Amino acid sequence: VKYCAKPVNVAKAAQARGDNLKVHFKNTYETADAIRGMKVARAQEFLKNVIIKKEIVPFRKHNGGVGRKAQCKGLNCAFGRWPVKSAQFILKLLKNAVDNAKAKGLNTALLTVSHIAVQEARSSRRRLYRAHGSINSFSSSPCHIELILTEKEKK
RNA sequence: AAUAAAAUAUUACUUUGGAUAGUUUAGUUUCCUGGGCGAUGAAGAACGCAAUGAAUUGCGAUAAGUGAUAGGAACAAUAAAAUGUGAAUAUCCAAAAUUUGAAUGCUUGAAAGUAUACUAAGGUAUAUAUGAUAUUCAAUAUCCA
Repeated sequence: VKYCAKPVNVAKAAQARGDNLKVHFKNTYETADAIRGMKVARAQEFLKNVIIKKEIVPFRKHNGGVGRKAQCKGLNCAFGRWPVKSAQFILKLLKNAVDNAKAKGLNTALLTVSHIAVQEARSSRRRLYRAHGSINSFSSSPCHIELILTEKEKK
């Protein structure tokens, strides 16, 4: 699976990617939307607070039946949740990209999460035995995640 | 009156999907030659056999192969051994061909078995109907001493 975009300067960027990750797309799509654009150090702090339910992930698009929370004030979204599994998966990719940046020799304190995209992946099927002799589909929703860190500079 | 979070629209890239294009060791039809099975056990079924095999292919206790005749230097995923004193490969040939199956000594269900005779174990023959010949008989059935 290729990357959605290429960095402007390959010498000052780092990349990490995960394919067919066993994590819900709709949860990880909203989590990756929250950390887009902030600094790597800030993003790691934000993702860690989400795990222990101290900062919200606003479910802006997929908000059907999602309950309201007190931390969703100011985000123009009345709904949010604390996806632990999806936050953990991104935390492992953010760490992996950072080690790639360090090998390149970049300055970790200057890196930001410039590009982060989530794509749908192939589903896996399972049986759900319903009434009157029926069987349904019990399908997973995996996803691919791509992460690109670039240094922030004045323009 | 204001927001663009959601929503909507266009393009580029990526993704799920497998359309489209290119292609064919596969099919369909017609035509030519034959139309060559079996008690000398067929077609079919079952089991087994490779140095590493489950299927498939080939084969039958001589097992992915034996002899003979052609054939001329390979096979390979990995080792071995053999090999111009003959490796692969080919066959209307020779030997060999497990349990069954018309199945045919008797039985057979998913049944393991078992009788007699001939030459302990092994191997042969013994089902039903039927033609010819040989031999042994039955019936005063017709004569007949």
